[PDB]
Amino acid sequence: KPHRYRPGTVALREIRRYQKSTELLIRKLPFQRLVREIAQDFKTDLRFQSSAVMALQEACEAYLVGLFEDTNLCAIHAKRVTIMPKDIQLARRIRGERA
Amino acid sequence: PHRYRPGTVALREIRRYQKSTELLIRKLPFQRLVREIAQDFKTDLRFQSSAVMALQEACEAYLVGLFEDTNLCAIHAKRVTIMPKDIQLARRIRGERA
Amino acid sequence: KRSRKESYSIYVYKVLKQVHPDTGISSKAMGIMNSFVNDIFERIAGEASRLAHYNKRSTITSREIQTAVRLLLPGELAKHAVSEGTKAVTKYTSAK
Amino acid sequence: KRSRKESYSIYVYKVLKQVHPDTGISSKAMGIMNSFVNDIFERIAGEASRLAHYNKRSTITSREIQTAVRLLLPGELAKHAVSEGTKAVTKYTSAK
Amino acid sequence: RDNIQGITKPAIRRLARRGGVKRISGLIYEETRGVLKVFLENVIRDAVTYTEHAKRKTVTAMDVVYALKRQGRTLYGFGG
Amino acid sequence: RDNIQGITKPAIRRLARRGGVKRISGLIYEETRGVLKVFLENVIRDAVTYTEHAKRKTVTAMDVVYALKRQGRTLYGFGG
Amino acid sequence: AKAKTRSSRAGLQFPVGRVHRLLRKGNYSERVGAGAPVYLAAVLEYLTAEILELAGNAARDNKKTRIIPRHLQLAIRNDEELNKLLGRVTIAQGGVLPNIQAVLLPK
Amino acid sequence: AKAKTRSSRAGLQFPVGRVHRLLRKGNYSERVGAGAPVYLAAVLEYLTAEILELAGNAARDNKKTRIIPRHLQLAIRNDEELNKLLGRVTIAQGGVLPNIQAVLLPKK
Ligand SMILES: [Cl-]
Ligand SMILES: [Cl-]
Repeated sequence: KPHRYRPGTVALREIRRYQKSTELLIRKLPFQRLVREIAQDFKTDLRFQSSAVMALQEACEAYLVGLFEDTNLCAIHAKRVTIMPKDIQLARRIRGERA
Repeated sequence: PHRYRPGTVALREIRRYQKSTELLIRKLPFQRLVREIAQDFKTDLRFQSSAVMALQEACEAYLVGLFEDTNLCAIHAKRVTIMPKDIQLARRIRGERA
Repeated sequence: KRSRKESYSIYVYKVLKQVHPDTGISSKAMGIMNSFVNDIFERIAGEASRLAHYNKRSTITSREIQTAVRLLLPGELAKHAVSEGTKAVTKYTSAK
Repeated sequence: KRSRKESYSIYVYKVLKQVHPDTGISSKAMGIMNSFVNDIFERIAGEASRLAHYNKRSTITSREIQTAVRLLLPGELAKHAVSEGTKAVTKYTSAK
Repeated sequence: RDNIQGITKPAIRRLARRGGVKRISGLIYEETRGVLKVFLENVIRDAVTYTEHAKRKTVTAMDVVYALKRQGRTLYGFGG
Repeated sequence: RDNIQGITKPAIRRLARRGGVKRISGLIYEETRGVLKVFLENVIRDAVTYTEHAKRKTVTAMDVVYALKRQGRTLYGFGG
Repeated sequence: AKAKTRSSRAGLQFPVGRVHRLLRKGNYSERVGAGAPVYLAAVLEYLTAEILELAGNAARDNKKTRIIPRHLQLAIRNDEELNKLLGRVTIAQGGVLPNIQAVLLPK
Repeated sequence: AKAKTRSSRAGLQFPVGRVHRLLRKGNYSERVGAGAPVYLAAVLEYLTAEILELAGNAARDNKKTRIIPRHLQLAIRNDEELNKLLGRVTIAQGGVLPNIQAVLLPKK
């Protein structure tokens, strides 16, 4: 046979990898393009200090990761291992981000 | 011999108390508890009657809200009873403990 | 001859009789309205204060108070609040 | 040349060399230390101010900074900060 | 030296009832009393500190308010 | 264009990983892109207000910092 | 000297004087514009009206003419925005909106 | 004629002068006592060391001379009290504490 790891093993290696590192996990430009998009909804022909974009990317990722953390606990709370919309939803409801 | 089934008087009591606004903790026990806890931080302290009730308002508000968050955590785990672990989840997510 | 504690209770009562001339208000509820005023006072005075500081300004103008309101208040409440704001200021600079 | 942005980075260096004489600090982290100072400045000044106002004092004394620190900082951290703060005050007063 | 136990099973139930809970583990009431303790402790600490800084031997409703506000647990109708 | 889809399935995965998630439902990627959108939306607004009040056409690292601090979400390392 | 309140030049109930004084005394800035305490007393009025409107309506349905706390609560939690605004705000004698999660109902 | 810097009179490395100015120009109050800035520069210095201590370590542990943000993150998040103090603070290029939830780990 050709060698193969078992569903959840590579995931765990990938957890160890990304909990060890600090580097931003979203692709810089795609994120930038997203930022300038969501900026057009408030004023046109805006500009952004290179540093203001990063300050957002660091602010976004940091945020999501901590949500996933609170999410992953609401999955585990329902005797699961798989995060699903209703888990995020519970996080945010309890966090008081939605109603 | 009028008896109702485990959970039907609950559903009533819910509707009664969700509708009213009176404080649900007996007030003396409460008042004492405060002084007990004030001792810890300074001896021979005195309390404005209104300061106490302000704390009773805050507390009964705190708990009731927890219970609303607890209760969802319960339902989230396909249950209908709230258990310490429910609260524990709520507070952890709220940011009240690690 | 006691303290001399100022409330907002008499501006609540006026406005109340502009919007529900037949209806009243319990002291408890006036309490609540009073707190409410102070709370949104501080939040806007505050957010104005920063606005000023961040741009190196010594002066809080209407302009700060506006941007503050824009930041602090939701979509619809903010639109209307800006307007009664901008309305009231003009009516003032005209009046005399 | 260019306008003059102040910082805390020189006072962080000095304290770093007092604490770990064999250790450097990356720009990015020196930023993070700056932010930190600034954050905990505004927080102690803020609560200090609130304390003064609440009690009708026009003067923020060491007594306010102390109580500010007791409210903001957790138990152990507070004790020490109260201690390192009192110490500094006494040694300044006695110098003249 | 144990008033915590004054916060009666049937009272904690009344709070849970207003909070929309239908069914309650026994293990709950203690955990609850527990949380309430931390919450009162937390607030009164900051309260009394307001009291102490104002050289008063009486804690005032405003002490309790300035505190609830600090804790982000802001309260209306006691002098806000 | 539609740049939200530039937040690749792998990217949202890498983020769940650093958050300590082993297994991910398919439905998550669009919920996530969902929430990210609302985050960047609420934050950029308050930033641009700070940009606008300052009568600039360029959003400064501080604008975003002032914004994040406002929203509950303080950031160290971009100033302030 | 002619008697006329500033409030009554802006056409407000909410005291433009008191506000301007509260702004200077509160240590918000060194200098306060003449337009701020107007613009602020304007905005304070408007929110006082929105709340008192909605609440007044809540006091009818309860068959009552005097507003109690509970009306304010009912008023605020029922309005999406006011709720967004007073998220982290406890209202003494407010109580909670009636609400029972579906699954906890019997068939 | 000879002007000793207040920071020296307190034996503080943090500038008690610049703290006094920042306060008066902060709009915190009308009047600042003269002990206040001392007391504050003191408390500031102190928490600056308290972090630079534990971080300074985190750097050695990784066999690194210069402290990077992540050392700070490790320092702050692992010490219980500092973590409570920076509860709502996000640390650039800080990453998270290594933590995998027990039930997820494989079955040996
Ligand atoms: Cl003005
Ligand atoms: Cl002093």
